[PDB]
Amino acid sequence: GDIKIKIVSGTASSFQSGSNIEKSFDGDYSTLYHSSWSNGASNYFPITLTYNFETVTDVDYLIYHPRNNGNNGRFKETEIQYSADGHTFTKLIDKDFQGSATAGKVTFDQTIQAKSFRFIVKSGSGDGQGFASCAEMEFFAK
Ligand SMILES: OC[C@H]1O[C@@H](O)[C@H](O)[C@@H](O)[C@H]1O
Ligand SMILES: [Ca+2]
Repeated sequence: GDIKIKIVSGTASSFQSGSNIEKSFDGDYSTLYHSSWSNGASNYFPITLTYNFETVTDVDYLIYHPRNNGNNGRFKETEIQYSADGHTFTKLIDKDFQGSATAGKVTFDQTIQAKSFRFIVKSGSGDGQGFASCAEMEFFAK
């Protein structure tokens, strides 16, 4: 009986053309958001991803779906934040997705009323210093 919240827009501080953030909320687990392939800068990380709902919405957990094919951009250390208004963000948790190739769920112990969620990706798997990529990001209310 859980409701999947509709993501209507988003932003990414780094993306490769054709793999911008909306590719992580198109309902397709094969299509990826992916950070820029030019990953040589010293200040390439962190990479900040923001997901926006239409209105402030109750949220009880989220699921990050990494790419299942290829090792570029599976999230490692992240800071997860939320915003009640879409502008001001509050830290929720530091979550290590561990470069896992499988979905990672984060469950809150209090419902969050959020207009937006934000991921500050401090590290991610892959070639060189790594990347950030996401097949789908999903938010749910019980
Ligand atoms: O250079 C980065 C790119 O590397 C490719 O091998 C891969 O197919 C892309 O998804 C992207 O990760
Ligand atoms: Ca997708």
